[PDB]
Amino acid sequence: NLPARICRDIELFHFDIGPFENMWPGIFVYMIHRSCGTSCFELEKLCRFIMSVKKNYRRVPYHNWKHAVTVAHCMYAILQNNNGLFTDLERKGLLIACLCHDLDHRGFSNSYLQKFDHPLAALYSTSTMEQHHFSQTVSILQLEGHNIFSTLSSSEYEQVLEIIRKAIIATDLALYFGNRKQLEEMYQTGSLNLHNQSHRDRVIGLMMTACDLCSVTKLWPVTKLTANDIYAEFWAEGDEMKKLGIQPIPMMDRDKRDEVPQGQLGFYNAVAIPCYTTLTQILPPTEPLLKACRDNLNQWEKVIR
Ligand SMILES: c1ccc2nc(COc3ccc(-c4n[nH]cc4Cc4ccncc4)cc3)ccc2c1
Ligand SMILES: [Mg+2]
Ligand SMILES: [Zn+2]
Repeated sequence: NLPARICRDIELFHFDIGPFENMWPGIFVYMIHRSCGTSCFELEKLCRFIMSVKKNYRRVPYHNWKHAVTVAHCMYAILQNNNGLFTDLERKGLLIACLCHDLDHRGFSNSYLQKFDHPLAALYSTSTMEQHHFSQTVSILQLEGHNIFSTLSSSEYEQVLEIIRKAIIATDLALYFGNRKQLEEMYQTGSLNLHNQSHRDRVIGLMMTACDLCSVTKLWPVTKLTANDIYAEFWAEGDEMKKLGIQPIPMMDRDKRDEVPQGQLGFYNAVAIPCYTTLTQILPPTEPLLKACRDNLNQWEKVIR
């Protein structure tokens, strides 16, 4: 059972899930239990599913099992603080989508897989890794005793898999820019309609971005340490690009590491702040993410001064 400190701190948007890997499953079960019900999934089936998901994440610096549960936690905190908006089925789906959203990631971007001519990029031309993450999700569900959705009707089953599919695809950051532009225009014209399925999908997609980027909404020590793991992957990819004979973008070039703070400024300005600003306009109870994001922007500006 969860320690008292976790029971309290887990409700904070800026909760960090800690270094004890064996606690992460119970943290996820607790979150799912509170967001749906303890008669939401069969406990034994769910545990088996969780452990098989864990096993198909890799030991990479950032796109690992810890990131998966951290992203699920952000989604938990958004849903907990926006009660009455999402159906039981959406909440179930979104927490599972978050847990599964980087399955079998290698620590390389879609663009690297494309330049490499990796077989996955011939199979899935766009949002390559994200299509694979969803394929892995389904393959795990199809294992004997791993169908956590077995009590649902076939219709509800197809529905939840489509919720998961759209939510995982949406974590392809290339899609965020267009989605967020559409959502901002909808907000300002007063045309956003949460009862319209296409708008609803967009909002869920932004939520997925916000959860995926959530390292920038933690307290500064967490944010700064998490950035080390992110760059360990980016620089490894940059090395690989150099080995293909291709000059990497500065973000992936370890030789431009002194430009990290400027690079962070750029990301906060073009990606993170607009993401949480738009999210807060649609779901005002998510304001603490935006606030923590602004505080971290200020820290990066302080690093530069
Ligand atoms: C030279 C040197 C350093 C540079 N640094 C940047 C900053 O890039 C960032 C900043 C934050 C994040 C981030 N933090 N938490 C989640 C994410 C998003 C992310 C993570 C993993 N894979 C894909 C997306 C990603 C990239 C930009 C340009 C640069 C140029
Ligand atoms: Mg991903
Ligand atoms: Zn992710």
